[PDB]
Amino acid sequence: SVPSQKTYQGSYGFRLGFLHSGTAKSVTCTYSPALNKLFCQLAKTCPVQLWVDSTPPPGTRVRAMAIYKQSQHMTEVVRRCPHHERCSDSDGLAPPQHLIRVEGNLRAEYLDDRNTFRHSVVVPCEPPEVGSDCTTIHYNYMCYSSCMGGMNRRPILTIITLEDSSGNLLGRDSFEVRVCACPGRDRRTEEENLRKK
Ligand SMILES: CCN(CC)C1CCN(Cc2cc(C#CCO)cc(I)c2O)CC1
Ligand SMILES: [Zn+2]
Repeated sequence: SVPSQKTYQGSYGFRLGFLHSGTAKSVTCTYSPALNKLFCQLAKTCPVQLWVDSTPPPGTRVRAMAIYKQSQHMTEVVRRCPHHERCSDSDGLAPPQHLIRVEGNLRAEYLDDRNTFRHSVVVPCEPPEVGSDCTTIHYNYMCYSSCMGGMNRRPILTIITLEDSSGNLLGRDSFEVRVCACPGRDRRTEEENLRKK
């Protein structure tokens, strides 16, 4: 079973947004619009914006899940490697096996799907802070793309779904992720490769 990755704005005009963080060697998280790909360091804060055209109902939630991008792997559950799942870096809420965490939200819930065994983290959808136009969720990715016995150099996608209180689909967006030591350099490289290709 592979979760859908079809972009779907839905009734509320749901879509993601990303900051413009640049590609300096020191940058810890940076998004490439050309590649639709986020590059980030291990366990560092990744701001992801939520934008809507109209207010979803109270009880709406926002779920994040990782899948493998490549066809021959998409069927395999994305999880932390055998080292990182045992390094006791728990925040008290996230299971140690989960790749994706939400940082600094006490209402975050972590799901191990009883049928697909896939992991996800879900939070309530909330309106922007006074003065802002969108809401920001802070994600952490808790393994490197290169982790042996884990992602093992396989590219992943994060799928973000807007859900009603029952879990029914209201909206969907997605982006590729590379968790790496030097996001700035890697983004610059992959953008250059694309331009040549
Ligand atoms: C520019 C003026 N229009 C856009 C055309 C509105 C701006 C105000 N927002 C309110 C709003 C509510 C929720 C929520 C919730 C749970 O009930 C989540 C988000 I992100 C959010 O932006 C709605 C859109
Ligand atoms: Zn790992």
